[PDB]
Amino acid sequence: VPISAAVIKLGNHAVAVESLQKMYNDTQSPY
Amino acid sequence: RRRLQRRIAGLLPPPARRLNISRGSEFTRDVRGLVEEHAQASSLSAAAVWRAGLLAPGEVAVAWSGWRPPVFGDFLIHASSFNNAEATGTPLFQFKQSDPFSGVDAVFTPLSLFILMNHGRGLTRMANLLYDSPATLADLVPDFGRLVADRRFHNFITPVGPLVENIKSTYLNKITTVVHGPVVSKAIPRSTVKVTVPQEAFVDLDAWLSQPCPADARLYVALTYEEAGPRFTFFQSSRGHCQIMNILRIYYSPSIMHRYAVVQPLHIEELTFGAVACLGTFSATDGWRRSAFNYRGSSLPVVEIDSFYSNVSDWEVIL
Amino acid sequence: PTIAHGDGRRPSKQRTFIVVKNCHKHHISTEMELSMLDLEILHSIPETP
Repeated sequence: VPISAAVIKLGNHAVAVESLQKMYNDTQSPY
Repeated sequence: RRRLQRRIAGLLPPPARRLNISRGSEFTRDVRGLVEEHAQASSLSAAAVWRAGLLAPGEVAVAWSGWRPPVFGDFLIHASSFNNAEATGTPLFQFKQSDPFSGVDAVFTPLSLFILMNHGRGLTRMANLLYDSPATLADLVPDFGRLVADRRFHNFITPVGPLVENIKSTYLNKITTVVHGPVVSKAIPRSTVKVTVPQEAFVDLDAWLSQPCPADARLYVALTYEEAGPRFTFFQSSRGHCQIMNILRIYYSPSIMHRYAVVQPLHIEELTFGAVACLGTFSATDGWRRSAFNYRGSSLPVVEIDSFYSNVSDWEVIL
Repeated sequence: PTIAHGDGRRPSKQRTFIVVKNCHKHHISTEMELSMLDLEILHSIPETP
């Protein structure tokens, strides 16, 4: 099941990063 | 000399006056050729222009008819001096500005021309609704009060006839009015246009009298000078100008001694009791059907002179 | 759509917007002239070079 979020690399850690600004501003509640 | 025969063949045929039709449901080509009057506006193709025949000299003919082409005088006015909710068929009045090089003229419709009279002292409700501030119109004439006071207001305003097209510009509005000819619109569906004049400003002179009926009963404008502020009335009649001055004197017979009683004529120029001008002719049978005119709030009664033929004249003083 | 909440508020129900946009009109025009000496002889037939 593919998932959609950008991923950066930090040494040993490969942390993904996502933004939920779009996921709430379509519902007009403050992020 | 045989080419002259072909020239006289190209020059002979008049419009068809008589046509011995037989039945109505057949719709022969000959009766179509009688009734087909050429158009004025067509799509832009050289074959389409050729069938429309607009390239013919003077009058339209596919490679004279008792019909006249209309002229279209163009004007420029400031956007606040006019309301874009004016009707298409309404007569207009030019006021000549005092600058030598002008460019931008000053046109008054009778609704706007009303508030040059009321401020300084129904119909007036709408005239204050459309043109809200008189101060935006009190300045297009620079010296209104002095010009009323010496009674030379009528020879400064020449009527220009009815309106046709108002391209609603932002600042400098450009209007087109027919000074002369068959009043017909320049639209792609060429719709008919009916000249409107507001009902309270327009008194009939036929039924005011309450066998000879001609076809062309004219429409007269009349500026009158009252001590209660001057008035613009309109007149429909089927009479000659010789008759129109006498019957207008008898119609204005209360107002002349009204002005005589209130204001004594101290100088020699107050004695002019306004003037008249033929605005043109129309059909005496189907004339002056009533209608209604809505702005966003209200509705004044308004007459509709339909299929009007504009023809301005000068001013002949009532006395 | 909206978010549900766990805590207290007076929450909005299902909102639905209807918005309309009217058309404009633009009436562009210009004017050309054509001499009648170039229209009468256009509407004739010559036989001369």
